[PDB]
Amino acid sequence: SHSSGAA
Amino acid sequence: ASGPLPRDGWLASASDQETANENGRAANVLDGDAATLWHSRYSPAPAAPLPHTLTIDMGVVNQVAGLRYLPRFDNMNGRVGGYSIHASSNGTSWNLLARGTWADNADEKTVTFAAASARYIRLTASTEAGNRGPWSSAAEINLLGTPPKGPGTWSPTVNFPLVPAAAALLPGNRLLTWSAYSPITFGGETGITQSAILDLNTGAVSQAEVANTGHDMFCPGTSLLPDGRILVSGGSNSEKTSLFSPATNTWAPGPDMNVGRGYQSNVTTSTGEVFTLGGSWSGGLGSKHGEIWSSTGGWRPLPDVPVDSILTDDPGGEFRSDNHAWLFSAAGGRVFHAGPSREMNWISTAGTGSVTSAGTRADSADAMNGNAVMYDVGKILTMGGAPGYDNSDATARAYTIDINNGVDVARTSDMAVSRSFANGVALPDGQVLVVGGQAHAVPFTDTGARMAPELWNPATEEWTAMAPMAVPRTYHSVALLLADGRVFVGGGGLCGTCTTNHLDGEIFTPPYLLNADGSARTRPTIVDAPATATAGSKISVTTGSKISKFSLMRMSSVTHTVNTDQRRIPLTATGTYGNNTATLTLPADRGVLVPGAYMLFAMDGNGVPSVATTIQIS
Ligand SMILES: [Br-]
Ligand SMILES: [Ca+2]
Ligand SMILES: [Cl-]
Repeated sequence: SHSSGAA
Repeated sequence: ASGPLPRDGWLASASDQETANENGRAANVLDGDAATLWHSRYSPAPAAPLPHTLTIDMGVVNQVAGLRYLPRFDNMNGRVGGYSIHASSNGTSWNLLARGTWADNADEKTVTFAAASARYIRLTASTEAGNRGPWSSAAEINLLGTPPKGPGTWSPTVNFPLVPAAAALLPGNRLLTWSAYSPITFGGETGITQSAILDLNTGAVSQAEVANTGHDMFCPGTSLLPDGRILVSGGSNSEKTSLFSPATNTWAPGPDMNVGRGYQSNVTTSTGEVFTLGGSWSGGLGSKHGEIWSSTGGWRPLPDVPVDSILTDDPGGEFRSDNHAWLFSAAGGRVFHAGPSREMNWISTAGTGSVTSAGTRADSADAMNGNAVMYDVGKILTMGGAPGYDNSDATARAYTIDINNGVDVARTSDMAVSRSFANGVALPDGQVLVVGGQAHAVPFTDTGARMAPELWNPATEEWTAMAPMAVPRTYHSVALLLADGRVFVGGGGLCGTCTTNHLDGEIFTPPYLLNADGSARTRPTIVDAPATATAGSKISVTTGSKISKFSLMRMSSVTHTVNTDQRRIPLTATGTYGNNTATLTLPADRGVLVPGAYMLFAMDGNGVPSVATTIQIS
């Protein structure tokens, strides 16, 4: 998996 | 323990999902991103109650032996407690594979079970693990198991130095491909094309920049000429014509068209001329009336071949509606326009030309970016496409067209999956392969890619699913028949910094070349055949065993779903006196036997093709 993170 | 199945082409859907207060769309379970979720709908209030379901359509029948659920990492809300997992092959009848309760923690959860055939898997969330609210969420869902084994097999990927969005087969087992001024993007009118030739014997690739014809040949019309050259016109340099010579691997400038065009279709006619029609992608919008090229005269207009009757009802208007015509040379020298518009047409190219309605393609809708394949004399299979080029649900529908004595259209079996941006390939046994495309047509996306090709057999009118390929092949992909009876598939994307470029291909070996166990089947051989022949002549062919059936397969050029060159002419041989010698009678009608390079395949009584020889037919 990857993550774009939270904003 | 089983490993994860590839998720290319999967589509997720749900009983309910949140979009208002956050992006809780079902598709978010398939993106690989731990930070994007499916969330059950909670807004505007009142919130959707438990239970909630999430369905995955894999687009193929996999063996499924488990499911992995990755919860969100940011809070506990919506962690699934009670779950059920159901499977379906048809999407209508469902079998329970597993039921349980997951613990209330952030760990990825794995459920395993005996392998089950399935195209669809549904997760039902029956409780929230901490009874916190009427919610279900999931960051990622993976399915464990194994892909189907056959029919047919795929090579490993073949590296290319560009996205091969156009291709043409050359004699001597080589494949020409090209992109645009760049290996990975397009734009402007800069007069340069990147090309790459794959040697199918050795795997070597030869890259060359083509600048000497002042032509960026992205988005063109293409066709093969009687003498073996490839004529490419229009595209990014919308007025230009360039000619490729396989003998020297060089291009030469041709004469400009009268009106610039791109995304048109070009077709070689019975006289060795090239007719063109449509193509508002470049050179201006609309009025892309017919023109015809000759070697001695260049391009001349056909005043009585207006574009009007081929236009679809594309919502994008003129830019799209004249694109990618399904054009075929017909017996006697006309051109048949089979679609994608509902209305079909007969076109004459003699004199000022003519256009006559051929009626509609039965009750088909417009089928832009669908395929049309000539699998026998005067016999066309059409399949897939969508009413719009852009943002349009594709169809699974397929229709046959017989143009031997008039025009007889019939709906045939649906494909197992809808497709737009697929490619059609005529095989020498008379079957037609469809490969790639996607469910919902959106240029430059791999979403909903169709990973399993299907093979249509005219004797049954059924589609059989093939083993799936590895790489999605959507807008800007190609596929074509090779002289060994295999099929090259490649390309997709050409969108620069986008993430969906595919600088590669894969070669499919169709079922007719394999033993049951997937090893190569023994095949017949051609020992001797003439390198050239003329329409209407008899030829004598020597094989390594007694063969009565042969197929002449015209060699192809293909781009943007369009291949006006391929066609199968099956011939029955008459045995003669020698060591498996036989006589074949070539049709005299050059509207059927369009002059150009053909692959001659010997077909044994088991339907196994030889490697073809090349015959240049005049
Ligand atoms: Br290279
Ligand atoms: Ca996600
Ligand atoms: Cl050659």
